[PDB]
Amino acid sequence: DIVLTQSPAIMSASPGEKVTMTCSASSSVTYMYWYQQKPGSSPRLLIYDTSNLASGVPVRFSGSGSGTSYSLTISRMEAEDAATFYCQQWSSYPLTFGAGTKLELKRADAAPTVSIFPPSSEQLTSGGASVVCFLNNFYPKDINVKWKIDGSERQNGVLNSWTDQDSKDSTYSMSSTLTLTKDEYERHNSYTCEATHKTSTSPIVKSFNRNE
Amino acid sequence: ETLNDNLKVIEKADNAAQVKDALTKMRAAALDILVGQIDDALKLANEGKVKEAQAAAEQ
Amino acid sequence: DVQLVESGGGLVQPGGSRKLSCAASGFTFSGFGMHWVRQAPEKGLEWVAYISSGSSLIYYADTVKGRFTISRDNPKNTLFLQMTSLRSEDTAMYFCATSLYYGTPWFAYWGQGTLVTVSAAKTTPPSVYPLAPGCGDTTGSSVTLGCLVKGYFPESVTVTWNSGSLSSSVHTFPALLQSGLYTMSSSVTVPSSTWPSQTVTCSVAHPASSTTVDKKLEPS
Amino acid sequence: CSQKPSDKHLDAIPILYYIIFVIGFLVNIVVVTLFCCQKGPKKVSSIYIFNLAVADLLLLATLPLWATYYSYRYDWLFGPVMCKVFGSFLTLNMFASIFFITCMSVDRYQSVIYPFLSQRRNPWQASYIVPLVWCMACLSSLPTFYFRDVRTIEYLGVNACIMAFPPEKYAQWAAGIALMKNILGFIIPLIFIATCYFGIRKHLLKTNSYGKNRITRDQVLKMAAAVVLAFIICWLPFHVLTFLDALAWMGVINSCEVIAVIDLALPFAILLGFTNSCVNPFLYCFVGNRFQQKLRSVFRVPITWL
Amino acid sequence: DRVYIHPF
Repeated sequence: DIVLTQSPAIMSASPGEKVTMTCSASSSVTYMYWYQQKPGSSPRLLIYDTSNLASGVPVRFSGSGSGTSYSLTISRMEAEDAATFYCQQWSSYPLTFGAGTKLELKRADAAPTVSIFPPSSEQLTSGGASVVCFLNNFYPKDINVKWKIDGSERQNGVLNSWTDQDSKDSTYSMSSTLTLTKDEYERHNSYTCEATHKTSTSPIVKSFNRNE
Repeated sequence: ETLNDNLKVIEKADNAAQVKDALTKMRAAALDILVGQIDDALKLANEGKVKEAQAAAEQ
Repeated sequence: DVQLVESGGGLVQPGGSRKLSCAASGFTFSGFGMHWVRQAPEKGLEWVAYISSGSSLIYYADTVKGRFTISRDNPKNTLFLQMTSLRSEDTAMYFCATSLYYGTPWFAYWGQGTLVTVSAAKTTPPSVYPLAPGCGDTTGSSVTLGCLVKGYFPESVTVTWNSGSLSSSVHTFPALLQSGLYTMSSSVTVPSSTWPSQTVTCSVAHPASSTTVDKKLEPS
Repeated sequence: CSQKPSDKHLDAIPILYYIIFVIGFLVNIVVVTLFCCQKGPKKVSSIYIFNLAVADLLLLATLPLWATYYSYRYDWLFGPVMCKVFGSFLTLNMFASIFFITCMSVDRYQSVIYPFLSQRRNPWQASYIVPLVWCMACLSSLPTFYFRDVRTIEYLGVNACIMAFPPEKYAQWAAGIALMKNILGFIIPLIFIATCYFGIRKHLLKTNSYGKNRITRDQVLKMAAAVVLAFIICWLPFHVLTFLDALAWMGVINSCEVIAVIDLALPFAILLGFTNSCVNPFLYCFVGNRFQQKLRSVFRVPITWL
Repeated sequence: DRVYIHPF
């Protein structure tokens, strides 16, 4: 019945910086535990009994706190440390977890690479036509996407999906799928995908036309 | 060796004021990055969070 | 070297039953307590239940208490979790985790996990659409290709780019639920040597429907 | 220091418990069989040997339970009533064994000072002493009878068979009982056995100074000294550990390392006391020159039956 | 907190 609120939800941290996240409980809690979970893998115990470094955890990690306030601290931020961090309390069963804290590795800003893909022929014969636009390898996550059919903006019928920070180059990617009916697709020439990003004052444009 | 004895103190500290006395001794020994960490652990001893100040001074 | 392996996941209609199992090796099993802990899709962790070594002390989460039953088979090194009257909120990835220390309330050694989905929806295999650059697109020092996965259920399809790249630069975009079916896509950046000179295929594997669809990504 | 302690030792504890169990459960069984139906009773010291062997037998009969308890790492399966019964039973047989060692040393002393006391020695007086010793052991096991219960330890997530003192004043109680265990379990018996050994050695040393008398006398002296040495060897570590534990409950010593060493070594020392209970039959019954001939007779019993 | 978990 003890609620754990972590702060902050998201935070960027360059390599070498000191990272500090907090975990607050509604009541007095006996012990606090800290786990790191990377996307796709199981969690790993970082800190047990609120200040005790778990076996195998690097010296950079350090837990602290008492009463209703606890904290996890990394002395020197490193690339492998970028993951989501959870706190779990024990005062009496049942056990409760925290909401989590996403520690993102701050990278140099990078312009997205845009590549537009017209609908496949199989899908066209299926009855619908979805134009795909891949905006890959950029930073930060913030990016706006607009679709222009013959110059006119299209807002209805677009699904965008962002990825998590790629562990290779610390960049993000996003797919933007504009699904249309075959009949509406059959009566327009130029399909355009524009992506406005922090890295450029002018939007990055990738368009095509069915003439080619 | 004086820093080792004051590091014993926090594990064997009776209350917050003993932690404060040991951390001030370490601060004087340092004057004779560590200074900033001790100045923060001294804050934690002054707040009254005895167990958390012990954990901070162990670090 | 400790290893925990969960199994028994799958798709269950709301209100069904399902017994998850956890096999342990690399340690004396009948000396420590084991916990079941689940994690909702795209959400955080949640403790479910806990059982001691000789199964004398059992704790359940309030959202789980009364409906589930955790049990133990020490001679066979197995941890069971019988789930009854499943709900939509129970859809999650379940782990067996132990502190490997007297059964204390933390988790040092985590299992691999098993997925349990609670939905009366059918198990639809995916529709796989290739995404290659059309005519009029110039080829630079690298080429990006795509595989669009459309209209499948339940979750967890894996788009493997086995031929030509093998995870050179792969971006697997998470699935989005539209009209009751999932849609995702996988982009892969490969040097100009491997395409279109060589064969690059995307294999969409849907284990929930036990299907595998390969697309060869021919140029247009 | 403040880090959590080790658990490496618990792998070896149950096996050792079983070893001691089978050894003592064989030896003590041999003693009790030679005494029970096979003729050999009607002597006071012999009755004492029999009662001591029964106390050690029923004592080590509980060793499988503790080996299972340490195997499941303090998770108690058999229930709270079983924890009560077998804890108080264990303590009762410890006190019966130790009190019987003291009573046999007193019997040897009062038989050495008084050479004209026959072997019957008013056997009904022993028929009154034996219930008196058992009742004293029961009364001394009353604390273990009142506090040995099953309690839920949440931090271990374990239903453990512990001493369930009032948690408000738990530590105090612990200290107290520890000191009682030292006094009624080691201090007073150690004083009795030591004084008895010293007196017996003195009288013997006067009586039989010359010749073969000196040889046999030195042998018996080494026997009494061996009694005291066995008791000391197999009970000093446990009671030193319980005394340091009592000091910790008081708060005099609070060092993490010392208390971790106390809890680490305590099951081994408990096992050491049990090994005393296992060793006593070698020391008291198997020493008589009639024993080996009786053993050869028992060994040839089924051959003559053929 | 801490208890006497041992049989004797």
